[PDB]
Amino acid sequence: GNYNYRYRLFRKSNLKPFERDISTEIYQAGNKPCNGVAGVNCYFPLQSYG
Amino acid sequence: ASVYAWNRKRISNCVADYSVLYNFAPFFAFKCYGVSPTKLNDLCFTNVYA
Repeated sequence: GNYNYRYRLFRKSNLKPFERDISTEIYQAGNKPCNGVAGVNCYFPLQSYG
Repeated sequence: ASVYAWNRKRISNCVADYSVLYNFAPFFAFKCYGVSPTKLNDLCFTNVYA
């Protein structure tokens, strides 16, 4: 598994044409989330292809 | 029921709210394939088996 290429799986809304963002914050969990931890819906935004 | 005797059921014809889950438990294992958990409550389905 070549764990070098990733891709944003979660975000908030759609993006405008040719709009690039790199932020890798921890996605929300409805309530105040589990910043930097796991839980109900604590989903890292990036996912590797492998 | 046991592993080799899972309790199949059908649940249709109902106004389904997928947010009663989060009040249950720490939800050790919760991952969805083919559909994001955040945008589930809006999307619609033919027949949902559990």
